[PDB]
Amino acid sequence: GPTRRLFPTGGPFGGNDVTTIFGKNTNFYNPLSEKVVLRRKLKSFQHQDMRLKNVLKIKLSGLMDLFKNRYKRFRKPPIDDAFLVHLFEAYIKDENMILEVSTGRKFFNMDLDIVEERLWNGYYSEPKQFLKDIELIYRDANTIGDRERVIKASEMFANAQMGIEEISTPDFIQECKATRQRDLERQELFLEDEEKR
Amino acid sequence: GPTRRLFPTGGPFGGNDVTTIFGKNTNFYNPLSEKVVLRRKLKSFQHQDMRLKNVLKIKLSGLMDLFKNRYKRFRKPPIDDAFLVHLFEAYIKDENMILEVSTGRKFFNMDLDIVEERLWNGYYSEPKQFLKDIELIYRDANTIGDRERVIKASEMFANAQMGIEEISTPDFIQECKATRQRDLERQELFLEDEEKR
Amino acid sequence: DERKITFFMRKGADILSKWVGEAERQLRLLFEEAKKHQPSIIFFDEIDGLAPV
Amino acid sequence: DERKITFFMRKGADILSKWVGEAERQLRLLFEEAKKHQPSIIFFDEIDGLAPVRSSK
Repeated sequence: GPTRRLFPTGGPFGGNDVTTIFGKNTNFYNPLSEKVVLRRKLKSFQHQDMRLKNVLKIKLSGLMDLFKNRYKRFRKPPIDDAFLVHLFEAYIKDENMILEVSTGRKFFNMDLDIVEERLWNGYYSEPKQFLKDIELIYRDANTIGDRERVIKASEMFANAQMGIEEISTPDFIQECKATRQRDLERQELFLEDEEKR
Repeated sequence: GPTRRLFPTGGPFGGNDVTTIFGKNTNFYNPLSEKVVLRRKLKSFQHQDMRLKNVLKIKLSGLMDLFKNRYKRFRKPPIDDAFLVHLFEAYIKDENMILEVSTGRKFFNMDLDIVEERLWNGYYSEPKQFLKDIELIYRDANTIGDRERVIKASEMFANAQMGIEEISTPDFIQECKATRQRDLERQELFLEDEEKR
Repeated sequence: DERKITFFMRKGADILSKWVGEAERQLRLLFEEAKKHQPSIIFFDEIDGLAPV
Repeated sequence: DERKITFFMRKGADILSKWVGEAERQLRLLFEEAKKHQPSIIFFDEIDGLAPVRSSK
C-alpha cells in the first residue's frame, strides 16, 4: 500500500501519501473571519512560495545531478531498510535516532535522493534547508566508517557547502528570511489546525 | 457501425463519424462574396491553427505520457458504458448530466484518454480547454468516491494544474486569445451554417 | 529584590560558527528569552569579532 | 640499468582544481606514486601557478 518512507518529505506538489515514525509534513489542507483571510493569504503566498521553491530546484539541479552521478555508495544507507521496516508497526527507535544493540551507534542516514525528492514537493523556504541536508550528509559521513570514507564524504560535504555558498546570496537571503517568518507562522497555524481538526 | 462515444471530440484531423447525446462538433465542412472570402480565410487560418494544435499536442504529450501511465484506475469511469449504451436510442439523461435513480449522484466522468485523442483531431484553441479538462478530472474526483480516492485524484488534479501553468505562458496566452476569437467567430458561423444547411 | 535585571552574556563570535544558520537560531532564542523576562540586559563581549569589518 | 630512475612531469594549473582542496588529492596521489619506485624525482612545472606570493588578500 503506502510507501514505507521514514523521512519527512511532503509539500504542495505531492509526496503526502507517506507515513513515518517522527514528525511528518503532510499538508494540502490537513474566530472565523481571521481564519478565512488567513486561508486566502495562505493560498496566495503558498502558490508564490511554491514557484520560488521550483526556481530553487531549477538552480540546484545543475549541481545536484553532478553530485548524484559522481558517487553512488552514499546513495544508500549501510543499514538495509528492512531492519527499519518492522518497527513501523536489534534496532530501537529513540526520539528520532535509531539505536542498534550490537554496537550502539547512532545513524541519521539518508540515500542522497531526499533533497531533490523534497524539492519535488517543495518546502525549502531557506537555503538553510539545503544547509541542513548538507550537514546531514556530513552526519552520515561521521556516523559510520573509518578515516578514509569519513574524509572523502567530508570532502563531498564541503563540495555541497561551496555550492550552497554560491546559491545563498544576500538578496535571496532576505527574501527567504521574509518567507521564513511567513512559513514559521504557517507551520504554527498548521500544527494547531491538525490539533484542532 | 459508428462508435458509441458520448464525448464531444471532433476536429479537422478526424473522429467525425460519431454520435453523442449532447452537442457534438463534427467539422470538416459541415450574401455570397462575404461567404466565399469567409471560407477562404477559414481554410487558411484553420490550417495554421491546426498546425498550432499539433504543436500543443507535442508539448502536451511530454507530461501526459507520465500522467497516463502512472495510474490506471481513473482511466475508466466507475459506471460502465453499457448503462449509457441503451439511452442512445436506472439512468436518465438531463441537459448534459446523467442521473442515477438508486442514489441520485451526478457524474461528469471521463476516462483520461479523451484529452489526447481530442488533440489528435485538434480544437484546443486556448489553454483554457486544457484547464477545463483538468477541472473535469477534478469533477471526476469530486463526484464519486470517498476520502482517500478524492484526495489522491485531487493531488493529480493539482499536478496537471501545475503542468498547464507551465504550458500557459503570456505570449502563448495572447496568441491563444487571437485564435480563441478566431475559432469563436468560427463556431458561431459553424452553427449558423449547420442550421441553414 | 522583586524585579530582576537578568544579565545575558555572549562572547566574540561564540554565536557565529562556520555554520550559517546556527547563529540565526541562537539569536532567535536569545531575543525570545529577552522578551520573556521583560527587564533584561544582553552583552556581546568582543563585538568587534562578532561584527567584524 | 640496476635502478631505473623514474620521472613525473606535472604542470602548474592542472593540479589547481575546482572543488575546494582536491588539488591536495591531485598531489597526494602523486606522492604515493613517488613510493612505488624508490628512485623517483618530482617535476612541478610553473610552480607559481600553485604557490604565488601574498599581494593584498
